[PDB]
Amino acid sequence: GLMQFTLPVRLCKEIELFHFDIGPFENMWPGIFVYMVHRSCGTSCFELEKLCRFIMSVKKNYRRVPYHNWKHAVTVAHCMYAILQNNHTLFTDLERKGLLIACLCHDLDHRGFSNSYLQKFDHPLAALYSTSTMEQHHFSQTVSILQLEGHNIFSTLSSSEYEQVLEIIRKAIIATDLALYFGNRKQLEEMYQTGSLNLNNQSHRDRVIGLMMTACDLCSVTKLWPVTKLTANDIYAEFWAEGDEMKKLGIQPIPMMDRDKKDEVPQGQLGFYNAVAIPCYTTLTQILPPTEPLLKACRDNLSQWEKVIRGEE
Ligand SMILES: O=C1NCCc2c1[nH]c1c(Cl)ccc(Cl)c21
Ligand SMILES: [Mg+2]
Ligand SMILES: [Zn+2]
Repeated sequence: GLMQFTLPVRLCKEIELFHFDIGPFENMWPGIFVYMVHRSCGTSCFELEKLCRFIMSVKKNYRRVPYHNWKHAVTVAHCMYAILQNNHTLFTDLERKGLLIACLCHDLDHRGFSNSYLQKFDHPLAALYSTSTMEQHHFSQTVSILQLEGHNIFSTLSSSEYEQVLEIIRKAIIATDLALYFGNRKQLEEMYQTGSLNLNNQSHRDRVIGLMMTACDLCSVTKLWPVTKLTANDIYAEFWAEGDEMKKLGIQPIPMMDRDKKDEVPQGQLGFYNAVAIPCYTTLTQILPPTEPLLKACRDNLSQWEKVIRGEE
């Protein structure tokens, strides 16, 4: 009850900032996560014994892949924490509870491969879930871990609050399917500009929480350049492995994913920043003005990728 988590002074200050890096000490990540829940939600939101049992089961079900790993899970949860803290009054108790947990669980049991590689491989998961293949699996894994004895962190909620929170988590996890992001952002763009966007409209909330999930999921492009550059390495290690496996299926991969065409990465990064990241953080800042530091940092990093192409580094 009276057991606060505290952080060292540097972490205590820096964790409030969008561009915080959770650092290389794995064993500190669970406490960083609990710290964020206790300040986003309250020291009352979860039975600490259950939360901790939940966190360690979630951690175990992330695999040892270069990018889609436990560190990504906590990095994306930290970004959602920063958005929630900078937008205190815009979200319900249930939404704050649900979204931090959604972020932690959003890539559960990721194998390092796209929905697209699953479909071409003819993976069992692609027969069970025709679209948002991995994202329907990640939600499935979340529910499975919630149903382990001692793991139902939501136990104290009413029957209908419970159904509300699991529906907040399903929509939020599904929304991390980047194929759904494009339409979701275009719809949010029109709604903001025609002035129809209404946060009391549940279907409008859903859209806005989806964009937040995309913004947190991509938050690697909003870090200080040295963090962004080294995380890009990790994402490309997965992309190249997947490119290799495409070749093994007798399919030339897009040059982005082909490890023989590493020279083309920077232009690929430019495209991704221009087509995905900048529009994502632009639309998010229009709707949630205090999220502007994410846009600014993303623009700084776009500028850094332009220097990479030019050969200035
Ligand atoms: O720079 C990146 N950081 C993490 C996220 C990310 C980055 N580059 C990407 C490309 Cl080219 C495609 C799809 C994603 Cl999710 C990408
Ligand atoms: Mg994912
Ligand atoms: Zn992710």
